[PDB]
This record gives sequence, C-alpha cells and structure tokens, in this order.
Amino acid sequence: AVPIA
Amino acid sequence: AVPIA
Amino acid sequence: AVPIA
Amino acid sequence: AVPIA
Amino acid sequence: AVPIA
Amino acid sequence: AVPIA
Amino acid sequence: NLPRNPSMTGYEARLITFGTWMYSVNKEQLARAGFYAIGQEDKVQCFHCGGGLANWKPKEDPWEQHAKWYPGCKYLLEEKGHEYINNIHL
Amino acid sequence: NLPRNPSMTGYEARLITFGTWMYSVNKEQLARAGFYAIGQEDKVQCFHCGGGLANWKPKEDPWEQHAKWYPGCKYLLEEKGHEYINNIH
Amino acid sequence: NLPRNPSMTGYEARLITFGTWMYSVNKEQLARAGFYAIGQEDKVQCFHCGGGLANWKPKEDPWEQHAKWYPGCKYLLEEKGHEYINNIHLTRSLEGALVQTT
Amino acid sequence: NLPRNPSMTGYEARLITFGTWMYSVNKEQLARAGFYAIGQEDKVQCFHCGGGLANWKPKEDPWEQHAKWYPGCKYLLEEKGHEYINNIHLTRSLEGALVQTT
Amino acid sequence: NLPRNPSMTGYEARLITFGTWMYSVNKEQLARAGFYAIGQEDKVQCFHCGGGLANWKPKEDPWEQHAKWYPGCKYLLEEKGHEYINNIHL
Amino acid sequence: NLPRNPSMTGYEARLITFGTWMYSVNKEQLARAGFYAIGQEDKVQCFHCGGGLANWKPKEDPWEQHAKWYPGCKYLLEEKGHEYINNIHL
Ligand SMILES: [Zn+2]
Ligand SMILES: [Zn+2]
Ligand SMILES: [Zn+2]
Ligand SMILES: [Zn+2]
Ligand SMILES: [Zn+2]
Ligand SMILES: [Zn+2]
Ligand SMILES: [Zn+2]
Ligand SMILES: [Zn+2]
Ligand SMILES: [Zn+2]
Ligand SMILES: [Zn+2]
Ligand SMILES: [Zn+2]
Ligand SMILES: [Zn+2]
Ligand SMILES: [Zn+2]
Ligand SMILES: [Zn+2]
Ligand SMILES: [Zn+2]
Ligand SMILES: [Zn+2]
Ligand SMILES: [Zn+2]
Ligand SMILES: [Zn+2]
Ligand SMILES: [Zn+2]
Ligand SMILES: [Zn+2]
Ligand SMILES: [Zn+2]
Ligand SMILES: [Zn+2]
Ligand SMILES: [Zn+2]
Repeated sequence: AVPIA
Repeated sequence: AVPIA
Repeated sequence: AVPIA
Repeated sequence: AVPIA
Repeated sequence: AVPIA
Repeated sequence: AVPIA
Repeated sequence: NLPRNPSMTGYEARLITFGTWMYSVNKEQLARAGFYAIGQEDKVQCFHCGGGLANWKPKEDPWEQHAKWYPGCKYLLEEKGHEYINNIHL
Repeated sequence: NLPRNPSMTGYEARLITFGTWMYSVNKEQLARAGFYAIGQEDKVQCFHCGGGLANWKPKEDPWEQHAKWYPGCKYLLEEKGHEYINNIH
Repeated sequence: NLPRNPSMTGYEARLITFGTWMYSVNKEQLARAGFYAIGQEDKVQCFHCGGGLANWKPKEDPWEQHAKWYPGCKYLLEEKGHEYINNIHLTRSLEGALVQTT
Repeated sequence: NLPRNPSMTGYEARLITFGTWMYSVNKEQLARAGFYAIGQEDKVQCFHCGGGLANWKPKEDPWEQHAKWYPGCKYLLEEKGHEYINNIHLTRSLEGALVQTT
Repeated sequence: NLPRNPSMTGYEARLITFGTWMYSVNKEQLARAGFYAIGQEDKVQCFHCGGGLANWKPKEDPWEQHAKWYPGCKYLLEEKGHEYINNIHL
Repeated sequence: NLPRNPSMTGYEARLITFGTWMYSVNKEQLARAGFYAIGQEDKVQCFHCGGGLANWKPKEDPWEQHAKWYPGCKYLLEEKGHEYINNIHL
C-alpha cells in the first residue's frame, strides 16, 4: 500500500 | 469484558 | 486517612 | 533565610 | 546546497 | 562579553 | 516498566475507587488484578499498563480478561507469569 | 524499544478494532502483522513503530508491506528477523 | 526513583509548611513521614511518592497511613523497610517485591 | 542516537516523498543519503539527524552536502564512516572524535 | 544528576546576577554557594537543585542555609560532603 | 551528554549563521568556539551548552569568554581540557 502523513 | 476507546 | 481525589 | 516555592 | 532556517 | 538569557 | 499511574500501585488505593460498586464483577478481584474504577459506568483501568476494560460480564475473571486484552502488561507478568498468559492464549 | 501504542500490544486488542472491516486485505492477517485500524477509511497502523499504511490493494500481504515501508520497525525485527526483511528488499 | 518534589526532600523544609497546624495529627510526625502541607485544610503530600492524604483522624500514625495507601513509595521503603510495610498490610510478600495485591 | 523521524527510516518511504520532484539533484540520491522531501520547493531533511537542506545546485552530491553541513550525523557516520567525513572537511581527527571544529 | 539551570554552573555567571544586588547579605558568598539572584525581594535560587531562599538575615551563611533547607542538593554534596551536612543538622 | 542544538554541531553550519557579520569579534573564531549567531545584534549562542554571549568587545577571545562564563560546557571540555579551563579561572 502507501504510507500516510 | 471489552477494551475502552 | 484517605487518598486525595 | 526561609524557603520560597 | 544550504541549511534550512 | 556577558551572558544573555 | 514504570506504572502509568503510580498513585494506584497499592491495593487499597485502587479498592476505594469502587466505593459503592453496583456491577456484576467483584470489586476486590478487580482491584487485585491492577484495576481501579474510572467513575464511568463499569469502566476500569489498570494502574500499570493503563489498559482499560468495560462491559464486564457476570462471571468474568479479572485476571483472565487482563491477560486476554493486555498480555503486554508488566504488572500482569510479575504477578501471574508467562505460563498463565500463554495458557490464556492456548 | 518501547511501542508507540502499548495498549495495542495484544492480538485481540488490535483485531477487535476491525470487525466492521469491509476491505480486501484479511483483517486477521493485518492484526498479526502488528496493525490495528484508525477507523478512518482503510488506514491502518502498527502498534509498535507507529507506521501507518493506507490505500490497500487487493491480495497484499500486511507483513510484506510492513517490511517494505518500515524496515526499521523493532516489532518487525523481533518477529520476522533479518533474512525476511533483507529478502523483501 | 527520583522524588516528585526535591525541594521538600529535607525535614525542616517540610515542617515549615505546617506552621499554624490545627489538626489532630502531629505536624512533627507528618514531616518525618515525608509529608508536607499543601495549604488546604489537612491535605498533605509525600515529597517523594507524590501521594496525597486528606481528612486525617485522631490517633492516626503518619507512617502507617503512608504505608497503607502508598506501599509503592521508595521513601517509605528506604526509611521503614520491607518487613514494616508487610505488617501494615498483614502479609508476607517476596524479597524486593512490592506489596500490590493485598 | 535515535532517528529524529523513524517513519522515514526506510529508503522506499523516503523515495515516495519526492515523486513529482522536479529539481537538479536526483531524488534517488537524496533518498539514499537519508533525505526525504518536506513538500516545499526543494527543501529536504534527514530522517535521522533532522538536518534540513535547500537550494540544491545542479551537480551536487547528497552524501557530500550531508557530510559538509551535518558532520555530526549518526546516520552519515553509520553508512559512510569517519574517513569519508574527515576527507570532506579536509582534515583528520582521532577515535570517536566528532568533527565540530572544521 | 543534572542541575536545573545549567547556564548558571559557573561562579562568574552567577555573580553577574547580583550586579545590582540591593541587599546586605554578601553577594559573593551567595554565588560561591551556588545561588544566583532572581529579582523578587531578596530571593536567590540554587543553579543545581533549584531550591529558592529569601528573607536573608544579618550574619547568615549561604552555605549554612543551603545545607539547612535543601540538604538533598547534589551541588551541596559535591562541595561540602556528608560530614558538613550532618553537622549542620546537629 | 548530547548537544542542545545538534543542527549546529558542524563548523560550517555555525559560520554561515554570521552572514555578512558586522561586529568587532571575528566570526571564524566565534564559530570555532562553538558559537553561532542568534540573528539578534551581536548575540551568539553555543550549539552544545546552549549558553549565550552578548556585547563582544574588540580583541576578545571567544574561547576565553566561553570558558569564563560557561565552564560547565562539555564541548569546551572536550576541545580544551580541565587545564585550559582552570587556567582561564586562575
Ligand atoms: Zn495492566
Ligand atoms: Zn511493576
Ligand atoms: Zn507481587
Ligand atoms: Zn490470543
Ligand atoms: Zn511497525
Ligand atoms: Zn518490542
Ligand atoms: Zn513473538
Ligand atoms: Zn528496499
Ligand atoms: Zn529516594
Ligand atoms: Zn534515612
Ligand atoms: Zn493491604
Ligand atoms: Zn543526517
Ligand atoms: Zn542509527
Ligand atoms: Zn548500510
Ligand atoms: Zn569543514
Ligand atoms: Zn542547591
Ligand atoms: Zn553537579
Ligand atoms: Zn568542586
Ligand atoms: Zn535537620
Ligand atoms: Zn558551550
Ligand atoms: Zn559533545
Ligand atoms: Zn574535537
Ligand atoms: Zn572563575
């Protein structure tokens, strides 16, 4: 998936 | 029992 | 005595 | 002297 | 390059 | 020179 | 690990928090497992790990629920030990 | 050394945060990888390193994702080890 | 550990908080037990533990009350010792073990 | 020392912060040198030491700039080593000594 | 073991705060004993333990008062020692 | 222990904080002594101990002023040693 801020 | 939010 | 709330 | 918080 | 304030 | 806070 | 609420390290310090306990779980068993009432329905919290449990069923064992939901708790570990916690998780 | 969200140390404590989990990735699978849901969309987070992962594609492995993005998680290191982590990369 | 309030580590500095003390419990005994007045009736607090005690009754021993409500206090443990704390709680725990279950 | 931004410990996670990155220095070289884009022009910042850099010129080396401005970075140290760091500053030091005077 | 005010570790740094000391108590003796002027009344504070003292009388010894009031001070301990501190407490 | 402002650990990061410095004390010298400009007047501050100095007179030595006011600084100690520090304090 993708890292969130 | 259940954990607390 | 008793604990301070 | 005396202590002062 | 240069540092960031 | 002298100290400064 | 240092307890989240040091002032609740003692049995009696915790026990008194249940004052007039109007719920199905024995307040003394709750206090012995490191819990103290939050002053909200039947919600209790561990003084050490900080873990909180609510909606307690009639014959639930404080130590068992503590182990099931927070095997990370060091207090739980000191008093009960590995086995106890592992068994709770078959 | 100490986890960012200590209460979420147990499997069940993280698992329960799902239930109403209606997404591709297997919840039981996530939880074991140290994740629990923020309750905001599909955003999940590791109880130990605190690294959040979102926009989950179908058939993705939580542990695989964990290792890819947060190779420096000590929980990851304890459970998976070097070989795994280095293999993923 | 490190005392919750280091500026009250000494006896004299704690005693001075009692000054005009009008309560059934001896201010001299309270200060020796690590307590110091907070400026609210009879409410005192331990300089180390941080634990506070209020509503003191006649004939109460400061040390016993400290040991009863805060057996986790390192000050209490340094001055009084294990056997002591264990007797206040009518039990006999392990060595170097905090009396927490009873 | 502990990284100022653990979430960005990994290379992949630093790399995805550049993306539309439209500047003179290669984003792949910034990510390997510990940097990750903050989202303000070409402002980058190390994940370990927190040192921020900006105004990147055409053919600059991230590892070089990193050693040039933040010689006391544990990550720079861990990956490149003393010999590297000292050479950038044109000098020599001695055992564990950190370059702070030149 | 760390001082509450690291910037006041040096004697000179502490002395300069009594640059405009209006009182009789010897400012040098106060600084040498770890104290530095605050600004309210004649209140001084120890750079290490943080202890504060005010209302200094005629012939008082800063070190004396220091050991009397804040006996747990590590600065006091480093420079004077147990013996000194114990004698102070009869 | 650890520096109060790690970002100014390196010499060149401190130097640059002086820009076109318009004061009597040499900037290169100030920088070597662990100082960097606050951006206020001639006020400089040590990256490690965090101590500040102002109103620098011509020909003053940043190091001597450093050892005189903040003898407790670990950067000072590491680069100069107890001897140099004791010396400055006769
Ligand atoms: Zn617990
Ligand atoms: Zn414990
Ligand atoms: Zn026990
Ligand atoms: Zn389980
Ligand atoms: Zn993680
Ligand atoms: Zn761990
Ligand atoms: Zn495991
Ligand atoms: Zn990789
Ligand atoms: Zn103690
Ligand atoms: Zn004693
Ligand atoms: Zn008891
Ligand atoms: Zn860095
Ligand atoms: Zn590292
Ligand atoms: Zn490497
Ligand atoms: Zn250099
Ligand atoms: Zn002191
Ligand atoms: Zn000291
Ligand atoms: Zn000395
Ligand atoms: Zn005394
Ligand atoms: Zn310094
Ligand atoms: Zn250093
Ligand atoms: Zn050096
Ligand atoms: Zn001197």
